[PDB]
Order: sequence, then structure tokens, then C-alpha cells
Amino acid sequence: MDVNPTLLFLKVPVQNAISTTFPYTGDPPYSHGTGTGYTMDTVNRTHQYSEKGKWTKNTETGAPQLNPIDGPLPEDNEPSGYAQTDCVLEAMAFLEESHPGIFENSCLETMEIVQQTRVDKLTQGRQTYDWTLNRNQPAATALANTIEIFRSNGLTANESGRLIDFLKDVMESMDKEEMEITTHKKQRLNKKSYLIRALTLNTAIATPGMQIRGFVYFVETLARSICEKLEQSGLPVGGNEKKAKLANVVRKMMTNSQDTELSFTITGDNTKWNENQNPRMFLAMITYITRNQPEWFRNVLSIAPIMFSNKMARLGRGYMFESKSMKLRTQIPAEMLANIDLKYFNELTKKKIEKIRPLLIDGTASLSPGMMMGMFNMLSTVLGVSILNLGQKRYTKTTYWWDGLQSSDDFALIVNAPNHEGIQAGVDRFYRTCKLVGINMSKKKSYINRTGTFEFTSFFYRYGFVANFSMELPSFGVSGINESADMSIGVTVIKNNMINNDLGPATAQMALQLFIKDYRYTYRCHRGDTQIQTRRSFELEKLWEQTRSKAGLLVSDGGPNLYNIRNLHIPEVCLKWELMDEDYQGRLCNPLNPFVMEYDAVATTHS
Amino acid sequence: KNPALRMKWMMAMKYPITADKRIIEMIPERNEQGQTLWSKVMVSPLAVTWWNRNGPTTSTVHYPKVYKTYFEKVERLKHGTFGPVHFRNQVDCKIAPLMVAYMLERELVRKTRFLPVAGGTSSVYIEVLHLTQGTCWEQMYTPGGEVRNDDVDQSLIIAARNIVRRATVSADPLASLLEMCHSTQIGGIRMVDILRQNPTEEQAVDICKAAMGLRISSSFSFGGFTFKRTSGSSVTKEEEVLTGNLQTLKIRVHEGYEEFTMVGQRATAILRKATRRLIQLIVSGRNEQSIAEAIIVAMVFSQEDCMIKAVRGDLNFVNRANQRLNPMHQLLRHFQKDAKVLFQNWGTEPIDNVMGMIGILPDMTPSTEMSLRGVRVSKMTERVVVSIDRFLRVRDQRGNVLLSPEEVSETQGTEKLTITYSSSMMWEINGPESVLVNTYQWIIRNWETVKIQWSQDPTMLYNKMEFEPFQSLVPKAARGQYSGFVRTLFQQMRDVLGTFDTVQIIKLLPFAAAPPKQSRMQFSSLTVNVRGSGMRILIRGNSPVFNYNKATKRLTVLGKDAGALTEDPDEGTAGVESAVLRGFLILGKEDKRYGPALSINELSNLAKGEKANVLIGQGDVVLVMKRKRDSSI
Amino acid sequence: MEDFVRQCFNPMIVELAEKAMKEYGEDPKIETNKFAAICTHLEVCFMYSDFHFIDERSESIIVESGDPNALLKHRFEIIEGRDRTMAWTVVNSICNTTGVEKPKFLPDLYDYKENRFIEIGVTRREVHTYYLEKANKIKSEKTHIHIFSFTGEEMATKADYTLDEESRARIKTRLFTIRQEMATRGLWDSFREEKFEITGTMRRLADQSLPPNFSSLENFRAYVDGFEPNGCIEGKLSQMSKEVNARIEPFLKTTPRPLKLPDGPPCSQRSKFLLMDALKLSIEDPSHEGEGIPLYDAIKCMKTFFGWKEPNIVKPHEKGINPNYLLTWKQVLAELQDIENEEKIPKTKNMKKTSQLRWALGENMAPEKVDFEDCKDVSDLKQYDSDEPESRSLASWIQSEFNKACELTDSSWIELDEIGEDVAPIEHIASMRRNYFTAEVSHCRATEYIMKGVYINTALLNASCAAMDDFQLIPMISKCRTKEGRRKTNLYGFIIKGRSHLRNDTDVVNFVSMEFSLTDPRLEPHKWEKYCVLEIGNMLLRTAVGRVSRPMFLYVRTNGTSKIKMKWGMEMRRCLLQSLQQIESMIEAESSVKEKDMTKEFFENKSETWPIGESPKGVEEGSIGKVCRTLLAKSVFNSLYASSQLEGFSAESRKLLLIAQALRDNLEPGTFDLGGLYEAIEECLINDPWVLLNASWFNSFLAHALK
Repeated sequence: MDVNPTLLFLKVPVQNAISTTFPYTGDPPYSHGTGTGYTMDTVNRTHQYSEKGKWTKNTETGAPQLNPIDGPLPEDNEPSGYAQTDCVLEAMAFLEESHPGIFENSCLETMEIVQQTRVDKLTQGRQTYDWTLNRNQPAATALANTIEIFRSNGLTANESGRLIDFLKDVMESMDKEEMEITTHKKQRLNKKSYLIRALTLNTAIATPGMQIRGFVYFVETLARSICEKLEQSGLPVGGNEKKAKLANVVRKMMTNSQDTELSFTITGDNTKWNENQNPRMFLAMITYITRNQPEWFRNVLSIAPIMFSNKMARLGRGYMFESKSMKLRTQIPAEMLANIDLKYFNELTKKKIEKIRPLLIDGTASLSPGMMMGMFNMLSTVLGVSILNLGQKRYTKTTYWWDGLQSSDDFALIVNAPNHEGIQAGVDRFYRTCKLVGINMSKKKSYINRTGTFEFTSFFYRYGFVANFSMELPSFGVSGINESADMSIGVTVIKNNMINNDLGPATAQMALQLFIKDYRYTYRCHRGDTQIQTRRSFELEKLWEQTRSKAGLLVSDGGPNLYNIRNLHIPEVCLKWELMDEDYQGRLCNPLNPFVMEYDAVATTHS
Repeated sequence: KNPALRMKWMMAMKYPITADKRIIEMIPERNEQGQTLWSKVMVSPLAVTWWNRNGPTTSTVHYPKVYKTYFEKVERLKHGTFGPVHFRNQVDCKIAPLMVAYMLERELVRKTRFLPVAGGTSSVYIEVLHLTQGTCWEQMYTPGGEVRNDDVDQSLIIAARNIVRRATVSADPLASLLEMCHSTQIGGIRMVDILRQNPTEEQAVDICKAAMGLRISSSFSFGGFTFKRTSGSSVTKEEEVLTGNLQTLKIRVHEGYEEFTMVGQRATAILRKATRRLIQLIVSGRNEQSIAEAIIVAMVFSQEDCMIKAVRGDLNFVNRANQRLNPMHQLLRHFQKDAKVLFQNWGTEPIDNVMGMIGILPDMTPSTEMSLRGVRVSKMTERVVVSIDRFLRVRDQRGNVLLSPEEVSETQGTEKLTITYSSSMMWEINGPESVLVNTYQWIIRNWETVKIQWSQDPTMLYNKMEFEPFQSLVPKAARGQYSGFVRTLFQQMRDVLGTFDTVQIIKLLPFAAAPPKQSRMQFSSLTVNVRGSGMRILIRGNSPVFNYNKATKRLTVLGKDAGALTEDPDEGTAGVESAVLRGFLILGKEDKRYGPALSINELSNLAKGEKANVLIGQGDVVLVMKRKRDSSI
Repeated sequence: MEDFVRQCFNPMIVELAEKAMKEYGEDPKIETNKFAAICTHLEVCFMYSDFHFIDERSESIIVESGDPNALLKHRFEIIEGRDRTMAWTVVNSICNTTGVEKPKFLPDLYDYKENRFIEIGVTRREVHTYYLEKANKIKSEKTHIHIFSFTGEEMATKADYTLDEESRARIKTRLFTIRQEMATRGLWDSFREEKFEITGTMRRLADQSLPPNFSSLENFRAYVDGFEPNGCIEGKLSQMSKEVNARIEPFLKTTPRPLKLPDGPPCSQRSKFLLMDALKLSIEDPSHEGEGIPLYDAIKCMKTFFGWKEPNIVKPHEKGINPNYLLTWKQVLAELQDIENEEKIPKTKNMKKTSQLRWALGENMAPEKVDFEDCKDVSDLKQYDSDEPESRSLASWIQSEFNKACELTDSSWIELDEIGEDVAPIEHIASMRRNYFTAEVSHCRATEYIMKGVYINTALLNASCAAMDDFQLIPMISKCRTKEGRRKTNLYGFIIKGRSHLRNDTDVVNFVSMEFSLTDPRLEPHKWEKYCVLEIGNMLLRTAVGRVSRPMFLYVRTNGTSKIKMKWGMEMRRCLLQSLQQIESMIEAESSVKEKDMTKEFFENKSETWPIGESPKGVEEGSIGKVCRTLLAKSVFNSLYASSQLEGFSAESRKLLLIAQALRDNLEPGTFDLGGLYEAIEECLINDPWVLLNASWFNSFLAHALK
């Protein structure tokens, strides 16, 4: 025999054994795509998809800017960013018409959110770009540095603590004629230099600075409030709830799809999603959502697209040149790409550098034409849902009508029609109506098959059964805080992982076994019976001898584990209560210790 | 950061923990073995266990109040009540406010939750969501609320249910049930005594009572509901009927105007019948599904023509132990699996306004103008001698089955008082950590007969049923290879006159109750699986699973006690041990004259009659002599 | 402050209030009044909704016993405690079911009797002022506003109190109790337009960020505010070229095409330790556990072999340093001899830093860093990895590797710990599945690779952290429990670490790996491109005719790894969990379709088989005991041979696999661009042996499935 695991699919349907095809459960030990090359390539691609736009020069920043909106209509089945403002506005007007009051209610809720949110909410995030250091630092450090520099320059409204006051301070800073940055070094940035520093993204392959994040948060809050009311959207939800939507849509399109009405599902994927969405269009739709609203609300919500459309991008670390005849390894920083002779590089990199050189200003590269991944993730979904809403059979005025699900570059479209020509026309109307708004369907990553089976953001649906493989197995190891906290965390991980990320009972039990093994091997607390000889064994042995109710000992006191599925939500010290010896209870939980969702646990001598 | 590796490295170092500066005033500076506990403050982890071992005791009676939430959760779980695991296939205006409420709730479940789920939304259920529901299954689970404080009737019901559910699968149901009931005891009191005294009306308890010949109620149990007759009387015609798939069935049809009060666990009903027709039925339930199942059972019991032709599948059902059940139960189970066809084909007709009784749901949700036939939702005792059949089917003088092992619920409760199931065939109900204890206790309590049969008729002793549960624990892959090995050893205790150790027999006997397989391996430890962990029983020595204390002459199995052992007069005294190696006799202690010790893998190269030393166990060496005569079963 | 509201209210309200605080970014510790107000509002809403149920056409029920009833339903639908998206779903369902204007904001309740949404409030502020403020904020008729007060004052629109007087009295008593307790604690008395302009640089950037035609943000906003759908999509769809279309190419049984694997010299071995060509110098029953000192077992094992001969190079590296690979072994032997002569085991042997180790480790080959200014003229400078995707064709050695990795062994490599009792039936099913799996995979060579990798990476990371500037000799030990119950201590070879000043977790720590083995290099010289294979001994092996002497080889190579790789290898024990998840999902799908627990028809049924092989007879079917190991070996090899090509291929071939599944199911699959999909799949196949083998498996599948 020659073992061929793929041949297993000859017996079990693919969606049943789909887990076989996912190689890793964890972050691989390699970096897939990053560095100066993959950033310059992205810039060049974003500009290429909009090459037939209008070129201008930004008065303040002083960098070339490409404006494809209302550009020539596409002529071939290739990506194009030439979004049409009329088409997008009409689509959003129709979305409002089909869901009356959605925009008004969302705007009111977001407006209430704006006047309360504290600046602290801006530190609960991920790595952020420090305009004061040209580096990346965690959110809290970036916010603290920005606030310190703002105070040193006279801007102090952020002391109020509201995020909107911090935004007002940011806008005032954008108007100052010179910003003084004193680091634990004395430097002064003129208006243009600071403006560039605040309109830059470093290397989701890019993280926005601190000025942008404030407005991005509010824009995405409005986007989330809009999405929560759209059944088509599937971004704001997760876990079991998402599994409902899939079924729901298949039920909507198959209620009476039996009178010869052929139904077909397109499992799709939008090509170059981030490199075609135009921040100018996001402004064009935010100005529509925030209609007949207080001018301050529109002004605050319109400043994220305005800052993106002028955004610059830092290329990256740079290149590394190796001379194998001299055994030399030198590095070229990205800032020197504007003058270095184009002979060292290979042909493809040489072409990339040549194409990007005209856009290089102050070491960055203007990236007006398109958005970058990770930002405006929930506002893009609204455009997609609006497109999906244009197949309601009252907006097509024909016999074919589509309606499906979309989650920001992942969609499934159901195209009920009365015959195959109807299906082939309802797919073309979607692929064409969806090009006018700058969304490019990927023809090499999609497929259409009769309804009853498809894939949507790794939720494989087959004849009513949904397999959820979107999220990965969490690390089932000791947290590393202390003996008491680790048991509480590790067990809770398995519990809430079973609840949210569908995890089998048997695999849950084996994960618990592996966790107990790691726990006992970190803190030397093997079972009393077990003969492992560590430095802590002797004390654990004697304690085993003198305890009559050996079952009540904590797992950290050389006792027996008692955790199965039914009791993963109960803390150890409260699970093993009736089983403890009264003297042992007193000794463990004595307030005279010389020693003493997260970590929900009881305090004992172990802490 | 990677805090896990940091914590491992810290725990590696001595004195990693930071403690108060008063530790010297409380804990010593060195333990009984001289291992230092603290320095300068910095304390080794050994102090954290020294405090728990020898430290200032304190009263902790207040913690259940300080942490009342956690202990409330623990108490809710401890009194839990598990049902069966259900594997579910995922396949202006009038509008009265009550209709609004139904329509709404029925609409939310559609777009709110994916898995159908029966019911439960309060936090008492949400807290155990990781257990109740999964990808494609449900784990029906009644929370451990406060329901009475019997503490004796509950334990009796649990014991009776366990006995019936274990006997229904045995070779002879009635004999096994009588054996188990005559041996089990709850709260010290023997089970038969409480059975005689208790008046409880549980299905399993009533079956057990009928087994003893005691008198039980005349009520008729069916589909989990008790149809207490209230008026009328008739005869069973024992006729035949044909189904939708054209499968003839031999049923017992009734007649006459009969009034039946259907009591249940979570619903009640009043039914009138006359010759296979539902004249008038009233219901009063708790949940929508409770009422749904109540009417399903009532209609199945009505034996109506429309009900019978409503079948849309194969009426083939299997009881545990591969039995076919009865046609009435077949229909009930089929119509419990599927509901819509039965209800829609049952027929509908208009209602007349009556006090406090809404019309049934024709489907899904109730209605106030049209209801299914003669069914209306609403609100608001003698002993007859019986006889049990072989398949625990209680019957009356009329011959109509009253209680059967299918009426007993699957509700696996938790015993309140301590229930001891003395007898085999039930040591599996308790944890697998108890099967070993009970097996060894049984082997000891019957030591004389076991010894006689071992020395006379070993094969019948090996093929004994009392060792079957033990065979569940032993790994399947090596289940047989052990037997052969052990069997061979025992033969070498019957051939080599003078060698006889009781402890070895009582230790290795249960391992020799499987079809033997021959191999050339010299086992050092026989492994057995308990609670997912593979413990070992050493062939020569003491193990946590089996420790024999010579001083007190007592056997300890997994910490618990097994009993005491006497000494056979034939017990060998020369020290020669024969059942420790496949073809060798351990002639005594280390003998440096014969040379350095040989690993147990090398002694297989010794020729007949050769003698050498071998490392036979933990830092131990013994002299072994190869047997010239080779013995094998 | 922080204690009362915590204690007097049930926890659920506490978590709800904290969730609201996180929503607004607020912290419970920083503030008191907002938390107290939120908890009070939540409790008031719940006690209003928990008032009582409905009945048949009479409503206004006042029953409170605890027995649910079908015809008795809650009169008030909770909305405050419901999730945002789900709350909007509920309110939309209300509006669709019965005609009532959608409230601008999320209300608190939906009393069914009056069919009117109910918004409730409670605050110390003057009742009339609060009611007017709420009427202004929640500005809509056909709704209801109900305002309470701690002082004992209530109000509602139209003076039409919905519920009964007794329940209102209960609410007032609860409020009075709260206020009185708070006042007795010094808490009660503690409780007592927007402008944003775009000007200057932001105005000039907003006017510069519009659609081409427009000039100023004011003009753009004026246009947008006056937009009305006039059929703009229709005209532009009419004007757009007909070539912009997605024609559905049919996908038939003949369309599928075998993938095109690369062409070139055969692929070479890439792992970090010999997988199947591994030989162990194991000792039985080392003597009591306790993680025996690795360097003591590494000597007690090498004392078990007496066939050491003069090392001889049988296969050179052919682009490397052979003599210094030989001398590193001849120095390891000497160092191990010195440990024996010394008293007590050092517990860590730092190797003498000599030219042999420096060169073998590559420390003397690494290029020196130079600033670009100095090396401008050097003509050999080129972008690193300028072009080296050398394509290498598939070889059979990887298939043999997997074949041997799917086989049983005579040992027990994974010894898991215990679990609590199994009470719930679902617990019984889970335990049955887990026990069957662990029995089928405990004895297996995939588990041997898992544990060997875990041990090696752990002992390498620990030494790389502790001793950062020493060449520390590291044995490659593993421990198993033989089928007879006696523990062993296998030694596979040695690892010599190099300088390990790892600051960022991507710096490489070059190390020399020297494995023992019996597999002659000359049989597959193309598989050992990266190794320098020696001949170190002559081992006697039990052949059929007598006992034959066969050579014992040592495989030497200068490898390198970083903290990320070490951490990814130390967790290889997750391969068991991944494989168990795969098997259990396979069981769960079948059970769901079959409406019963298929845990038995899978594991205990000697007839069931799955096609997982291919022999000259045809497709070969194994038993569940072979699937459990095949999937485990597949996962272990995904972890060992992890690469970007593997991820790309697995992502891109799953779409083709699903199209094939749709075809086999007769769903009339159709693709918009299949050539692009095939090109994407074949772009990943370059030189990775594992991905090439996977592509070959895919070809074989397609061939058998669509035939």
C-alpha cells in the first residue's frame, strides 16, 4: 500500500472531512508576505488599477494624487477602481428605501456614542505608528506620547478626557505652523513635515498613526451600527450566530423555489478588495448617510476618508544586498530608494522601483487611489450589502433576482431564476452592477453550483450542516501567572472555546488532558501516587499520606484532577470543597498566609 | 514575552516565590528531610505545600457565603439531572396580543439561533451552554433546583431505574433484576425492606415491586404518561391494521366509552375514547413542546385510522439488547421522531368559545377559531396483583401490559444517600476506578472456592463472568497477550510443587479471563485504563492500583480497602517464586557468585538449567533459574 | 460606592453595566454614579418585565408561582438586556408582525397588551424635567414613556400607567430601599450644542478630496443632499461594454486536468532530524523517573554499543565542509570520554570552541555586515534572494517517509493524564471517542516524531536561552514505554548549539545535528543533498540466516533555527488534538445526517473501511485504526514540513476539491475561470517535497474520483 489521505474523499463528502485540508492550527513559523518589495508592489498595483484617473498635486502635502472616481467605464474583465459616484449614491439610496430609517437611527446612536466615549477607548487596540518616533509602539504608549507632545505645544483640550476633544486637539495640531517633539532629543517639524508624519501608514500590512485612529473609530462605529440592522451582512457577528445567517439565506431563496425556478449559489471572493475601494467614495457615502444631521456630526465623520484619500505610505525596512564573492551583507534603507542606482536589484524589483519613484515624497509614497487592509472593514461591508440589495426583484424589474451574504471580501450569492439563461443573466447583472462601485469579483477563486452547498468565510454549508473552521485552536498551555490562576484560565479557555469556536467533546477532553500534563510539569505537582521525583515530591508525598480524603486535594497539591466537560465552569477550590479535609481547608484558605472572564477563581495559599 | 516559558524557568529555580517577611515566625527553615524552604523574602515552592501540610488551622465556614455565586453553581451542578443525548439533523389590526407573543417567539428562534434546541434561556441554562448544546447534538439537562427533600425516595428511584436498565440487557432479565434488588442497599437499609415499605409510584420501582410479587397500582403506563382509568370499561379485540408503507401490525384495539386521566411529568390531560376515536381531549401543559408530545402520545394511544395511515416510514425500532419492542411503542417512537405529517393529517375543525380553553395549534402556534379534532388546550389509587414475564413486562389478569422497561425514563440522576450495589453485573455503574476495587473484593470474599477451582478446574474459573467488567478496562490490543502470559505463570504454580503465593493469584487472576494468545514477551507491568489514564500493576511488587501490606495483611486497591488475606497451608516457604517469569523460577535473593545481573531482555538467551541474576524490578536483583520442563496451557 | 451596587444587585446586571462601560470606554473603578444608574435602570427594567404573564384574551395576569404554562406568556419583551444586533432583529420582527412605527432608539419593553413600545427611566433628577428631556430625546408619538423617582414620584405619558398599582408600589419600595441604604452609607447625596469645525489645513484637504468634477466640500455636500435616484445604474450598465461579463463555463467529468508538477533534479530532505532513517541506542528501565539528566542517559546509552569504528566519509556534502564535520564527531566522542573520566556528570557539557566547531557551525562562513557606502563598488552586490526558485521534481522518498510515518510501533510514546468521572451521556460518548483514538495513535511513529521534536526543541531552546555564548552539546533523547511495561531511554544522536544571542525571535542559532542511522546513503544520494554522511560503526543485526554485520552511519548537517521555529516545534503535541478534531468532525457529520450516535459504527465495526491507499490492485481500503493514524501523520508532516507553498496550495486546491465534490453530487458546478485556478494551484509547487507529494495525491484523487 501507498497511503493517500486525499483518497479518503472517495467515501466521505469533502465538506464532512474538510478539516483535513487545513494544514495549520496556529501561526506558522514563517513570514509570508512583507517588506519593502510587497509594499511597493501594492502601491504600484493600486495605482495601475486606476491609471486612467485624474492626476493632481496636493497643495499641502505636495505629492501626486490619482482620482479615478467617475473615470472611464471598464472595458475588460480586469480589476478597475473607477467607481461611479452616481451609482454608489443610487445604491445607497435604494438601500435606505428598502430599510427605512436605518441611516437615521444609526446616526442617532453613533451621535450618542460620540459625546461619551473616553480617550481611554483609543488605547484598547493593537500596534500603532508613533508620529513622534517614526516607529511602531503599543496603543497605550502611542497615545501617551501624543498627549504629552500635544500638551507641550499648548493643545490641552484632551484633558477633558472625551475622545472628541482629543480629535479637536488633533485638528488644531494640523493647523500649527511648527510642532516641537522633545523625546525622553530636541526636534522641530514644520507644518508640511508634521502633516506628512500624521498622514502616513507604517508596515493587515499597515497600521495608522494616532491622529487617524480617532476618526476611524467613530466611522467604524457608525458602520457597525448600520451593519447590525442588515441581515445580509455577516461581519459584526461570529460563532453560532453566524451559522444561523447561512441557513437563513438558503431558506429565504428556497421557500418556494420548486416551481422549476432553478437556484444557483456562487461561492465568491472579491479580487484586490482593498486596492479598489476609494476613500473618496467612502466620503461620498458618509455624506449620504449623515444627511439632515448636525453639521458637527457630519464634520467629525467625514474626516477619516479625507485623511485616507491624502494618506502616504512608508515603504518598509528596505532591501538587503549580498555579495557572495566578497562575503558581504549590507542593507539599504527604504529612504534611499529615491536615488540609489538601479543596477543592484533584479529585473522585477527594478521595474517596481522605477514605477514607484515618481510617487516618492519625503521617503514615503502617496497612496491616494485605494484603501489599505484592516481599516474601514465594516464600512466596506455596507457597500457590498447595498449591492446585494439591488437584486430584490423590485430593483431588477425582471425574472431573475439575486440575494445573498457578504462579509467584506467574502460572499455567497443565490441567483434564483426560471431557467439557465436566467441564471447566466442574473450573474452578469451582479458582476456588472458590482463593477460600477469599484468592487471586483474574482473569477479565479469563485464557482457556481446548484443551491444546497457552498462556503462563506470558512463556514462550509452542506444540505443544512454548517462546519465552522474560521478560527483556530487556542493555545492549551499554562498561562504562567501562578498555580491558582493558571488552572482557572486554562479550563476557562477550553469552555469558552467549546461554546464559541465549535470544539468536539472528545477533543475538548484531550485538550484538558494535555493542559493538565503541562500544568503538572511546570509547577512540580504530580499526583501523589505517581513516582516522579522532583524537588517538590517529598512534601507532596507526605501531604498525600496524611489526607484521608485524597480526592479533595487540589491539582496543585498533588491531588487528582476532577475536571470533565460538565464542570468546566466551576473553580477548582469550589469543585473540590465537600471532598477536602476540614483541617486541609483551614490550612489552604487561612487568611494568615505568608504567600498571598479572566482568572475567575477563589483565593488560596497558591497565589 | 511568552509568560509560559518564563514561569517554567522560574519554577525551575530554587526560591522563586516572594513571600512576606514574617515567614520565619511561622514556617521552619528546613523540613524533615533537610530541604531548605526559604532564604534571604524568597521562598521555594516547597513552602506552599508545607503550609498546606502543617500550618495554622482556621475555621472556613464563611467561604460558602463570601463566594456564594460559585458554590451556588456547584450545588446546581451537583443536583443536576441529565437526560438523553439527542443527535439532531440540521436539515389598525386584530392580531391579538397572545398571537403576537407566539408568532414573535417562533420567529426569533428561526433567525436568532441556528441549532433547533428544545428550550432554555435563563442564566441557569446559559452557564452550562458548553454542555447543553454542540455542533449537531443536545444534552437535555434539568438544572439542580430545589425539588423536595426526600433523600430516600429519590435514591430508591435512581436505584430501581439503574437495576431495570441493567437487567433489560442481561441474558435473563427477571433473574438478574431479582439478584440485583436482593443485594443492593440504600442508606444502609436493604433495598427489599424499603421496597416493601415505600409507597412510591415510579415506573422502575413498581416493576421491581412486581418482581417481588408485591402489589402495585393498576394504572397503565405508556409513553411516559400514566393513564389512570376514571370511568368506563371494555375489552381488547387483538386485531390487525395496515400502515402507509403497507406493513401489517397486530395491535390490541379497545372499545367502549372510556375516561382516561393522563398524568405526566410536565403535562396533564383528560381523554375520552370509544372504539378507536378521540371523542374529547383536554390538555394542560407547561411548555409548547410538552403539550405537543402529550397530544402525540394521546393520538398514538387513540389507535385512530388517520393516525395509523399517517405513518410515512419503516416501523422498525430496536430496543437495547436488540429487541423489536411492540407495535404501539413502534408507532409512538416513529411519531415522536416526526410530527408535522401526523398533525396535518389528523384533521382540523372549528371551535366553540369555552371558559379558559384555547384551541390547539393546528401547527406551530395556537389558534382561537379552528383546532385539531376534539383536542383543546386548557388550564387548571388501588392495588391489583400482577405477573412479570421474562422481558420484565408487567401484566394484569386481563393480560394488558402495564409497565415495561420502555416506560422507565433515561433521566440519570445523582443519588442523594449512598447506594451500594453489592453484586456483579453492576460494578460498571460506578466509576471505572471502582471496578478494580469491587473485582478484587469479590475475588477475596470467595477465596476458598476460587482456590479450589483454580487448583482443580482452572479453565472454568478463567471463563467466569464476574471478571468481564475488569476486562473492559484492560487495553484491547494487548488484552489477550496478557492472558496467555498470566495463564502460563499459573500453570508453573501448579507444576512446580511447593510454590504457591495467594497474593500473586489474587493479583493476576482477573487478567486471565480473555481468549489467551501466546507470545515470547516477559511482561513487567500489566496496564489498565481508569478515567483516561493507564495505570500499571507490577507483576512482582506493589503498585498504587494494588498494594499488599504484610504487616496488617491487608489489600489496598487505588487507595480504598479490599480486605484481609490469610495464608494457605500449601504456601511455599523456600522463597521460590514461579509466577513472575514465563519460564523461570526466582530461586532467591542476589547471588554475586553467578556473575553480574542480566537485563530481562537478555535472559531469553539462557539455556535450560542455566542460572543467572537479573534486574527484575526497581533497583532490585534476584537469582533466576530456567526451567528445564516447559509448561503451557 | 463600588461595593453596594455590586452587592445589592444580582451579578447579571453587574456584568451588563460593565459591558456598557466598556462600550463607552468607561471603567467601573473610576466612576460610581454612572454604574449605579445603569444598574438601577437594568434592575427596574427587569422587575417591570418580570411583572407577570398573559392569558387567553383577558391578560393582566398577576400569577407568580414558578410553573411555566403554554397559554401564559410574558407580557413584556425585554430589550434592554438583549444584544444590540439581536435587539434590532427583535424590534424589526415586532414592526413587521404588527404595524407600529419603528422607534428611533431601542426601547426598553414591548408590552403586548397595549402593543406600544415602552421606554422606562429612573434618576434622582426632578421627575418632570427628566420626563420632558426624554420626550425631547426620544421624539415620537404612539409610544410610551414611564419615569420613576427615588423620592417616590412617578409619571407617564397620558397618565396611563400600564401595570397594576401593587407592582408600582413594589418598584417604589425597591427604590426607597436603595436610596435609604445609600444615604446611610454616605452615597445618596454624592450623585448630584457640540462644536466641531473643519478649517485651515483640513478644509483645504477636504476640498482636495472629492470626486473629480467637484471643487469644494460645500458644493459636494449640497449635491449629495439633493440626490434622488433617477436610474443612474441603468444608463451606465447600458453604456458599459458587453465584454464585461462573467460567463459560467460548465464543469464536466472531462474538464478536470491533472496538475503539472515541476521539472528538475529530485527534491531533497529538509526536516530538522532524520524521520525514518533513524537509529536509537536505547537502554531499558533507566531507573526511576524524574526527567533523568540528559547527559547521563546520553552516556549510559552510548555504553550500550561496542561496534565503534574509525569514522569514514561515505557521502560528502559536495558544497560544504566535510573534514570539519568528521572532526566534530571525533571531538564529541572525546568530550564524552572526558565526562566519563571526571567525577559526577557536569549536567551540561560546553564543547571546546575550536576551528572544527566554528566552521561546521558556519560561524566562520557567515558574511560580515558592511554599510552600503563602503561596498558600493563591489560588482557582486545583488538583492538578497534575487532569483532562486529552483524547481525540483517529486521523488519517492517522501512517499516512503509518509508510509513509514503511518505505521504502528512497539512502544507507547504518549502518556496522557487522567480526567474526572464521566457522568453525562455526552461525557460518555466523548470519552469513548477519545479512548478509541488514543488507543489507535498512542503506539505509532507519528507520535514518535511528535515527542522527539518536542524533546529536541525544548532542550535546544532552554540551552539557547541559558547558555548564550557556549557550544553546548545537546543529546537527542526520547522516552517510551515498551509494550512490556518497561520504560526506555532512546538516544538518536547529538546536537551542538552555537552562539545564541537571540534578541528578536527570528534570529537563527546555527547548530550541528549528527544522527545515527542504518540507511546507506548511496541508495538515494539525491535525498541527502544537505547532509555529510559518515560511517561510524558495525552493528550486528538478526537476519534470517544467522546474524549479519551491517554498517552504522552518522548523518551530519549544519542546520539553523530561531525562537519562533523552536516554539512552533515545542507545541507539536497539538497535532494529536488537530487529528482528533478531524476524526470527530467526520463522526459528527455522519451522525447528524444519520440522526444517531455513529461513534460505534466507526470505531467498533470490523467491516467498515475507508479508501486511503493505492496498490497495483487498485485503491486500497483501511480500517478506522488506519485513518486515525493517517490523519495524525498528515498533520505531523504539515507541522514538520511547514512552508508558505504548503499554505498556498492547501488554500487554492480546496476550491478545486469542492468543485469536484459538487460535480460528484450532481449540482451542475460551473466555474468562471478555471485556468486561473489551476495556475494559482501550480504556482505553489516549486521545490517543497511535501507540497509536491500533496499535488501528486491530488492528481491521483481526481483520477480515481472522476473516472
